[PDB]
Amino acid sequence: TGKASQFFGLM
Repeated sequence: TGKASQFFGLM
């Protein structure tokens, strides 16, 4: 789930 790290920055 490393690729889903940038998603956290969107929030």
